Amino acid sequence: ALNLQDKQAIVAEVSEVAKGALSAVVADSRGVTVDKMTELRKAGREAGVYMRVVRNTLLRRAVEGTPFECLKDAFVGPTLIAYVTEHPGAAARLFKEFAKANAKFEVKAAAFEGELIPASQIDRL
Amino acid sequence: YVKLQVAAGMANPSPPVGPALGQQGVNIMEFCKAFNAKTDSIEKGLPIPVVITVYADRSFTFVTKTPPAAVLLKKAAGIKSGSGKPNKDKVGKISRAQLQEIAQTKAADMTGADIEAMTRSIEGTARSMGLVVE
Amino acid sequence: MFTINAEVRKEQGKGASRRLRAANKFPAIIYGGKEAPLAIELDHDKVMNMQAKAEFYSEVLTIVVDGKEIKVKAQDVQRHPYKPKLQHIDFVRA
Amino acid sequence: MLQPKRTKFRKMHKGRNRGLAQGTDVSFGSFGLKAVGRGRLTARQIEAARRAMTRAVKRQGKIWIRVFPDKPITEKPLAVRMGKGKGNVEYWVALIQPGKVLYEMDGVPEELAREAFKLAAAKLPIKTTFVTKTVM
Amino acid sequence: MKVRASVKKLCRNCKIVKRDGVIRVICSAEPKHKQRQG
RNA sequence: AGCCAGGAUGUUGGCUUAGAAGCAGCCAUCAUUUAAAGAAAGCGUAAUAGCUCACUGGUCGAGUCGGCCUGCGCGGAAGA
Ligand SMILES: [Mg+2]
Ligand SMILES: [Mg+2]
Ligand SMILES: [Mg+2]
Ligand SMILES: [Mg+2]
Ligand SMILES: [Mg+2]
Ligand SMILES: [Zn+2]
Repeated sequence: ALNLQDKQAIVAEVSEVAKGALSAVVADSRGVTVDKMTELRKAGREAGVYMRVVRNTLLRRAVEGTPFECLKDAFVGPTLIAYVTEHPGAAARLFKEFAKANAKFEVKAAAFEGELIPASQIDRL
Repeated sequence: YVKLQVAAGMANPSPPVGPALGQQGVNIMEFCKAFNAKTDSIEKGLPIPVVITVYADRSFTFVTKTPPAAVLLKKAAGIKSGSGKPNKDKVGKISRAQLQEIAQTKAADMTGADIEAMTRSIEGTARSMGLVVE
Repeated sequence: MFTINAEVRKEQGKGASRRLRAANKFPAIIYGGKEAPLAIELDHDKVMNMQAKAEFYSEVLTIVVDGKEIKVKAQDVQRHPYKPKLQHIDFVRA
Repeated sequence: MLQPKRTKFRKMHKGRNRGLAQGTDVSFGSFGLKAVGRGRLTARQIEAARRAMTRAVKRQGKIWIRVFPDKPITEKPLAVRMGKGKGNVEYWVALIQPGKVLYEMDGVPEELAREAFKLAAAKLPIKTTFVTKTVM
Repeated sequence: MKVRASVKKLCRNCKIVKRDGVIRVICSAEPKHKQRQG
């Protein structure tokens, strides 16, 4: 398991790619094999995107590091984060075609401009 | 949805192929001759993994993969048999140009980010059969 | 830096010591240097957890007796024959 | 099997086994089997236990046996009256008092040693414990 | 039902349960593993 | 602790064997994507498939894990 020092290092890692990423979408990752998700790590590394599955009370303290503070209620339920550090968008298009093609999970509520974009309206990004 | 490793220009023996892919509802000779006509380009004496994708209507589509890191470092180290005791005994040498060639073949087959990732995984199948990287 | 707490012993010998050990303390001694040797008692548990670390043997400790710190080093230890316990300890003033 | 090559005397007084042990400490290996109970070990028993812990380590590391069966023991056969002389020497024993260290070992992990001395202990008549070497 | 003075857990699935002042070993996996002390 | 999800790639690692494909045996036991996934802990196949385990994310919501020293008990304990 993870030491307190580990979790500290990881709040620092996700906070450091947080302050540096333009668009961040939070989704449900559940019901998916490591095959299809290694495929969203290939289409994630190819789209300039940072793909992570991180603890929710760890993402509360990593998101408290601004301006993602409106996502703390999308942290109840399984949580995977796509940070596009290079480009905005290219996460919210890829997660909806991944979620429509696999017919699994959600892609629930995202973050851009310092704001939360709801499930139906991330069609902006 | 069965996976095989079958010699390059060869198919239809009873113990290796017929039972293992044919008890799943799949044509034996259609697969045999379409796989020996697709893999007639693979070098002689290389088993090539073929992933047989079988459907509820018994007609299939197969993805022929590239010859294994094990078998491609068997042919590129010049060897026949890898080490029966790996990294204890060293049976041949594959230069890093052949690790990047076998990991461009396996770049067609892998999960690697960069040719560094795939050449380090074929580095691992180079140390797993005892073959030195030189 | 390990800190041991101790009182001077008012009696001596087999009886005093066996009583002391029944009561879950044990006797020790501090000698060396210029002064006269000092007979003290210790709380068994405390010192058994302190000597649980090898540092205890190679380091200068501080023994507080009557509010007074003497700086010592571990010199020698008698242990009970089969039990995990401490029979007695020599400290040399360091 | 252990037994003195040659002795000054052939037979010996019964003796009493009293007091505590000398050599209660681990002078060689990292680990030890200490004797908590009190009694004689026959040579045969020493043999068995040694063979067990040797089995356990898969013939790794190194073992010492810190007890030797020097005292001769005597027995009269069946259907024999009293007196008529001292009995013949059947076997050897070592007299063990609580605190002694019979077996030492090193060149092996802690866990493995705990298990080895356990399996060796099963073949011994005296209640025994596991000790670790201490600095000083 | 092996019946003896020494009873253990002979796999991960074994369970030590005392019924009526008797120590027992109940297994999910293995009927050979059922043990009663006595 | 229990419930939901995953437990992948090179790969069927080499050797060997009619077959060894994590899972007869011998040896290496690396690296990738990774939240996590051992060249796999047990069951399984002719060899495969398959069922779980190690490990992780979700849910839950406050204690919990196993050693030590001891006090008194339990089994061990069948006869005219
Ligand atoms: Mg007296
Ligand atoms: Mg003596
Ligand atoms: Mg839990
Ligand atoms: Mg009784
Ligand atoms: Mg009866
Ligand atoms: Zn069982």
